[PDB]
Amino acid sequence: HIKKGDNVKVIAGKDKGKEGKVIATLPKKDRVVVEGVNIMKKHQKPTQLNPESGILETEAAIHVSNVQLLDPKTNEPTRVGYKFVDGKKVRIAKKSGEEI
Amino acid sequence: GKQCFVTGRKASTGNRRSHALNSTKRRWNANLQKVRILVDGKPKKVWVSARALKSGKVT
Amino acid sequence: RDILKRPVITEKSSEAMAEDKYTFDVDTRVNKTQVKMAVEEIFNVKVASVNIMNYKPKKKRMGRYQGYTNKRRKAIVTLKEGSDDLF
Amino acid sequence: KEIRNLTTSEIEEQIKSSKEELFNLRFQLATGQLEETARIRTVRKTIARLKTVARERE
RNA sequence: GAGCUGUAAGUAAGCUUUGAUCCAGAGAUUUCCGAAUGGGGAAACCCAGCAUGAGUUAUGUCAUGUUAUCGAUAUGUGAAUACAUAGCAUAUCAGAAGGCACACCCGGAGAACUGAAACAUCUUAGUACCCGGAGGAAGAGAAAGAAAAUUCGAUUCCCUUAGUAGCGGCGAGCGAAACGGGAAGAGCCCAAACCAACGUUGGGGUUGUAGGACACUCUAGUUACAAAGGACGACAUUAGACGAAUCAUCUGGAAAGAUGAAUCAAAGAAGGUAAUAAUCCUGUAGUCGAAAAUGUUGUCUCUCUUGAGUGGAUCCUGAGUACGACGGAGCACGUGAAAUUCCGUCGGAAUCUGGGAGGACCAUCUCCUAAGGCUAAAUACUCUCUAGUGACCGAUAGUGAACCAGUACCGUGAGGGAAAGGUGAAAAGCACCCCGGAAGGGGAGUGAAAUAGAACCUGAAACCGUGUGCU
RNA sequence: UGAGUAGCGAAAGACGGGUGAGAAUCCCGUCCACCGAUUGACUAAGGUUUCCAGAGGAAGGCUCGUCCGCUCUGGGUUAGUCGGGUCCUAAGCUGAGGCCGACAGGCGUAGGCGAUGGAUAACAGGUUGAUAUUCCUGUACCACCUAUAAUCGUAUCG
Repeated sequence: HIKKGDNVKVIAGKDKGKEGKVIATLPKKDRVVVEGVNIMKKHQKPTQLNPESGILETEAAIHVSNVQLLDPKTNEPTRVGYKFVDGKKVRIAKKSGEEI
Repeated sequence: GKQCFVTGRKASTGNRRSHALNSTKRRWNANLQKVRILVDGKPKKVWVSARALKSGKVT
Repeated sequence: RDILKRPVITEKSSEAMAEDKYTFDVDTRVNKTQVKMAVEEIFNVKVASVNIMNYKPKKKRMGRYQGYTNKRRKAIVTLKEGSDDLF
Repeated sequence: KEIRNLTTSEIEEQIKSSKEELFNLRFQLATGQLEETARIRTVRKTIARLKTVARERE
């Protein structure tokens, strides 16, 4: 379950392949925001005095079913698990016992 | 309605058939009578049926 | 105690009332004797008289859903001494 | 939570909160002197938190 | 276990790894109206009496509790009637009321249109509406029974008998039971004689293979009926947690498709993801989980508590009752040759050699003991709650209602009653330039697509136009 | 379709100057005409924000509209004496106890309620974009309360 702050890799979409870091999250709607992917060029500030000096381009939310969590050793996307080795739960990798 | 103090004698209901067997609801009341009976507390005017009144009653 | 809710700062409550005539907006189930006591305990003044009037709810937003605003109760205190009821 | 004090102190606190931080912070939201408007909810909740504790003692 | 202040965008101002928001159990608070109950009233309002308390020199003004009617039970108890039988005065009690599931279930009162090809008997129908009383079920229930064999053994429900026996302007039509095969399986307490005591109380005693009192001798708990109040261990609901296995390349705006290689399966149900996925995400098979509350059911406690044969010398075994006469209702049964059950009215029995029944009635023979009461399971239904299914609907359909609908509105009132879904994968919802007072356009941009521009998918016919080849 | 057809709901307007993208219709001025036991001034029922100021011109207005009883954003009603309640009752409604009745309920005694009537203390001026016997200025008058009083005290209130 992708949390804000970690490194991911796109699995599907126009930017298949690229890798970034998660800067936001819409958990009620399952949307993460990845730096670099899904750039939308927008017409902003019809009247509002910024002043309008062009076009502000930002990211766009993507569905959390399109990113995967890379393995800290082989540089490979994978799934996750919960070993429960600490009194608190712990997230571990799948293609290896190492952690995230 | 009126009802007998000692026993619940009450009005019934039925037909009043004619010789050509036509029907019409009527009522059959009870023979109640105002009498004063000697209830331990007081003698108070109550209704008692004229059949209850036979075979003795404190009047 | 605190029966008052909020002062009223509008035209006709700004100058010709400015002098010894302060408008307050109070609770809808109090009499005028109670306001003559709450104003003296909160501000430490001497009150000459109090008048009161009630307003009826209005129709609010014609567009979309329709509805009524609240009913309010407007009081007016006159000071025989002192000043500074609102700043 | 701010109700760690003894019984008399608790009785004073409620008057202190409601007679200063609620009445005064609403003669400014009306005339237009108040900013940092989130102070109102905090005062309102504190009084609720106080009474709830007083009552439990009964 | 990392974001958050709902729908609902904005805008500020802030809380949070020192455990927010969120989900479950237990508490606290809970203005006013309403059975509404201090008195009144055009519900959501007005006016008060007593008891303390806050407050000013003082009254006016606030706060908190309390004060309806009927019923019971103590109390004082002071009409006429001298003692005294009303009435009155004060106290006590999670005492009663009022809603709601227009579904099912007992009882009281009770139609008509219709059918007979008219109609009066009859039928529809003991149906609808109205009223009262309950319960989660209700009613029924432990033989004064059913029968005709060498007998059965309390009620209810379903099959079958049987559209049979009957009934009837013997017309239209109505319409059984026993037996037999099965579901389920509980049977027991009072009155009376008699024994003491001061009309009442405790013991005794409960019935057809005749029982008991009387007389001599002597010998298990079923708190759902039966007498009933409490502590008492593990299952189950009320939030959750782990949970197997995939890569590459074409055509695309986008792969889950096509083409090649592999892999899990007590898991190939299903829904989503930029197009059609067992292996991307929530899940499923299977295992694990409870502070606190509530339900079911167990082993100890507990509390109750004596069981059987012989003797009729003798007294007991439900009275204005059973039954009869007249008038009605109900039994499948329209008064008939009408037994068996109930109501109104007036007459009125016997006591074990007694009394009732076996379709008028009388003798013989069989069966059974009325006039007191209780009682679980098999059965009926759904306002609801959790989990699911369908050769059921897909916006004129399906609930009146997928769209803030019992509403907009229509009526003095009871009452009636609509219409209205879809941009895109993602708002990326058209910066700037020009004509115009604006609305609306023409470019330029966003996007895979603007003839997808919020009067947003597709966009038929009626109908309204513009141009044109033959006439 | 009928079809650019019937109708546009009794009545006298003319001109000048402004405003404006736009004027027979909006604002100001002069003249003319109409009502005047009323088309004038007050109030009851009823309606329920229609009242006022600055903005607006898609819809509504039987035409147009720069305007409005229409749309948006802010305003407006003040009581010891006025009208009702803390006073009194007609007629009617209700009704503890009580009488009658298959249920449901019907009647009604005391005593409540209830005006359209009976009682009961104020007037003239000033002012605002919108309130005035209500706000301010001047002069009153009524019930209640504590203080002190000439005079008391078998007076005194019932």
